Amino acid sequence: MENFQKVEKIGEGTYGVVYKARNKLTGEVVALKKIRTEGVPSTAIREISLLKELNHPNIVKLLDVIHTENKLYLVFEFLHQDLKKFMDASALTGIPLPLIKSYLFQLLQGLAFCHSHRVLHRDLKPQNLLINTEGAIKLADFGLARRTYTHEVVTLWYRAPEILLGCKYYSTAVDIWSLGCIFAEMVTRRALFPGDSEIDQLFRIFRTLGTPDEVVWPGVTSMPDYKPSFPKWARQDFSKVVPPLDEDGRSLLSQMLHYDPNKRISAKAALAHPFFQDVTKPVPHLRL
Ligand SMILES: Cc1ccccc1C(=O)c1sc(Nc2ccc(S(N)(=O)=O)cc2)nc1N
Repeated sequence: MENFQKVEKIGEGTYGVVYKARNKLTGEVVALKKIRTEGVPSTAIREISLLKELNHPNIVKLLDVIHTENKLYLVFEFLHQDLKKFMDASALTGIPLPLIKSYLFQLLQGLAFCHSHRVLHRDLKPQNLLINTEGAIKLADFGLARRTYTHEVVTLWYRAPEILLGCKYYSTAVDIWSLGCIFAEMVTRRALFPGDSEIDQLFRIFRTLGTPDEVVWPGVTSMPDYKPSFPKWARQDFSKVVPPLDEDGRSLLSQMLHYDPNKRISAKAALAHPFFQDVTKPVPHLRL
């Protein structure tokens, strides 16, 4: 961008590269996502427009969308750290439960909002959850229905089982699943389902929650990628999953990880779960 002074590369997003940049005129500091191109979509244009109007305290603000010279630029409000870095920085001591609870609660408010506006994120993971010094956490890098590019590896750790099983239409339930996996990770300081391939991801989920069947997930054996040959693992005692999370937290997590997308708790209902009876908004200790 001629109007932007790149300060540094933040990373390789999911479609292109992300830079911390300064509006050479206004002096505003922003995150700039640069994408690709041989025609560009139109169905996406509508998706981008809605995302731009989708303003909420727990959703990173999309400031501008600039399509020029076969490149697409998305300008977002800048936040100083992502949750992946914060979790790594807190791995020795662990993120205090009140902060874990505050973050989960804020992310559920963000999801309740996008979901009520029929917007799905589709790819929640620690790297796309951004935090600030004021204790806020926000959803970033929403994925469209429509890895950066070459030499990359997509993280499958937070993928819902119905996606892995070939479901063609995602429901808002896929975001609840990803967030449940993130909640578990903040608590235990270890990824819940660290698969290195789609089948390894699926089988790690099965080994922990039990291989799904028609009793717990009606219709699962008729799904596109389901095979009768899948191994049959018994569900593991849940208390072994996220120690030492309290029963309120474990109850909420179990509801966020129900196999059946229709049984999985909604963001709205999760906000009313007993786990949040004592929620507060603590200040995180951020080293920037
Ligand atoms: C466009 C995009 C793609 C993927 C993920 C997020 C975004 C995004 O909107 C970002 S990224 C960021 N800053 C930041 C600062 C520091 C760190 S870090 N590793 O923790 O040093 C990470 C992110 N701010 C915004 N708005």
